[PDB]
Amino acid sequence: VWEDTDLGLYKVNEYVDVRDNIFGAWFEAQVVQVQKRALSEDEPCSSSAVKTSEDDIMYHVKYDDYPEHGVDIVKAKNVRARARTVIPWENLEVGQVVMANYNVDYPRKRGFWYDVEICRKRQTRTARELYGNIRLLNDSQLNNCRIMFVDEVLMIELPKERRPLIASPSQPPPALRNTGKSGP
Repeated sequence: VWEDTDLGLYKVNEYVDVRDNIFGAWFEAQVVQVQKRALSEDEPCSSSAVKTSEDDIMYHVKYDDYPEHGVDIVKAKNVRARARTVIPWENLEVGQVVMANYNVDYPRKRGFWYDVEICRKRQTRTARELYGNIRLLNDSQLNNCRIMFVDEVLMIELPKERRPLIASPSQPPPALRNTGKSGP
């Protein structure tokens, strides 16, 4: 399809979280170079250009465990902007998609961050329960499950806004999660 918008969903030198393929686990990354779907070389156009869907934009990203492998290109559906703004109980709204630390693999250690749709909120002076639809790896969705804690929860930022969340000049974010798998 013909399109004028050269700008992708995320900007260059942005901190972004990329989701995995075989388990679906969110590993954090840093994009150095963004490549949007081919844009028209001027054909029946005048004004008004729109963002492109999440299939055809490649982000050259460096994985937290794989900076030695340089960068790898990822389709826009496999990446979402790294959570900076954490939305607490005070600004909590039903339907917002957030990530939370869930250790399904070994409940002793920090597992992986998975995305979850916030379904319910119960905040009283005596009890604070937060419920959401947890996406399981075995192709299952556990609706109204107990959300771990707000400091394990980060609010996943929107792509359609065309995010300009840039890392400091010559300084990518050193701060990370605890993510990985190592056998005794």
